[PDB]
Amino acid sequence: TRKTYAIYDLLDTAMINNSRNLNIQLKWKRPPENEAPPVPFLHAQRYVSGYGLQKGELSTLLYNTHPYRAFPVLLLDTVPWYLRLYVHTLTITSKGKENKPSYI
Amino acid sequence: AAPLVLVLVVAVTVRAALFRSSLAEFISERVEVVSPLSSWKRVVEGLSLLDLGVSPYSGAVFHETPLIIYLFHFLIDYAELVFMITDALTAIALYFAIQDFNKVVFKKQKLLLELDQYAPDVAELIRTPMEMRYIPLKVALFYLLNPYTILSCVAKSTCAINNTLIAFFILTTIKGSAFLSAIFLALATYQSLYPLTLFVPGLLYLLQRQYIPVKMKSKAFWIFSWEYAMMYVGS
Ligand SMILES: CC(C)CCC[C@@H](C)[C@H]1CC[C@H]2[C@@H]3CC=C4C[C@@H](OC(=O)CCC(=O)O)CC[C@]4(C)[C@H]3CC[C@]12C
Ligand SMILES: CC(C)CCC[C@@H](C)[C@H]1CC[C@H]2[C@@H]3CC=C4C[C@@H](O)CC[C@]4(C)[C@H]3CC[C@]12C
Ligand SMILES: CC(C)CCC[C@@H](C)[C@H]1CC[C@H]2[C@@H]3CC=C4C[C@@H](O)CC[C@]4(C)[C@H]3CC[C@]12C
Ligand SMILES: *[C@@H]1O[C@H](CO)[C@@H](O)[C@H](O)[C@H]1NC(C)=O
Repeated sequence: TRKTYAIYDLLDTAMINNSRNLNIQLKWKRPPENEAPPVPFLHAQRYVSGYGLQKGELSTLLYNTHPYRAFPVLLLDTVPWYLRLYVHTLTITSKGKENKPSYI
Repeated sequence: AAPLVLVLVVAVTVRAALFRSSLAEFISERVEVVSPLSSWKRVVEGLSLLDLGVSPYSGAVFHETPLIIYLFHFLIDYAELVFMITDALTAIALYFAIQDFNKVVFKKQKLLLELDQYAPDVAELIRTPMEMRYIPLKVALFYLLNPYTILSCVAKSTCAINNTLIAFFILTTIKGSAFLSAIFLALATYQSLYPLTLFVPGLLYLLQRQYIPVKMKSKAFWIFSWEYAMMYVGS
């Protein structure tokens, strides 16, 4: 994205001298609902499913908010030994259909 | 004849009815019914690990023998039929073994009578043919209609196959074949370790059937014992 920055050069003696210091001020409030920037193209969440003290499930949600482009992601998970995992129960679903990973 | 078939039909019907209900998933996860060495979910986990290129024994979840892997590799689709077949098999083996044993018992008890080694007033302790008629059918019914066995069957626990192997060991022993007896005892020891303790009773029964005396200064006893032990260990 094209971004504009204001630069304060502290080595310039026009900016900072012995007789005058620097205090920068900035006016900003939460913008109205309209004119707010769009959400990023990628974000994710993680949670635990079930109840009790015997069995459960670990779930992750991945979002693609781009209008027309698909892109790949690489996912890394580490789990302690006490939570024993069953790999024949692993499922990946997009839009109600099964998604087959290229590498695992 | 008809009673045994009727018992089998009722047992199979109850198992088939319970396989289709909404309690199968609840039953399959009881800690009283499955173990780290019996669960069906560990079977499917090991089979999946083999298809991911990982050794099934490189983790901490799968503790089954390779023969189970082979069998269920070829029969994963027909799983629910296998357990019904195995339960019927163990029931039938017990039935026929008990028939033969009762014959031996009555014949042995009858032989003592003429050697008059029993006390004068001991009657109503004597076995009679009318009371031993329905013992085998009962034995089959007690195995098949026990709630423990039905629970084990619906959960698809591996313990059923072990029970079948033990029952076949008993059947082959009472029928008098030592080679098959040693084979089945070896297959039972391969699956679980503890059945090796049943070596002594079967050897004693075989020796008694041969009419060989059991003494420290006997020759037939030692030869028979050596042959039986060699067959078992080789198996
Ligand atoms: C006790 C430990 C070493 C375990 C191994 C058992 C051995 C002590 C067994 C194996 C073979 C046995 C022998 C097999 C045959 C005989 C012959 C038996 O006598 C006869 O056969 C005589 C025949 C007759 O004249 O009627 C006397 C015992 C003896 C020496 C047995 C003594 C006990 C032996 C050595
Ligand atoms: C073939 C495999 C898969 C299963 C075998 C099961 C059937 C065929 C076996 C199991 C137990 C067997 C029985 C065991 C004992 C006896 C007593 C004997 O005096 C006559 C045969 C008879 C009656 C056998 C007939 C065959 C039998 C019923
Ligand atoms: C794989 C499963 C189905 C087992 C099949 C039957 C097995 C147990 C059979 C196949 C070959 C058999 C062996 C063949 C030869 C001998 C030598 C003999 O002096 C003692 C028995 C012994 C050692 C047999 C024991 C039983 C045995 C191992
Ligand atoms: C910084 O100090 C110098 C020297 O006193 C002075 O000339 C200058 O004006 C000061 N800062 C400003 C206002 O540029």
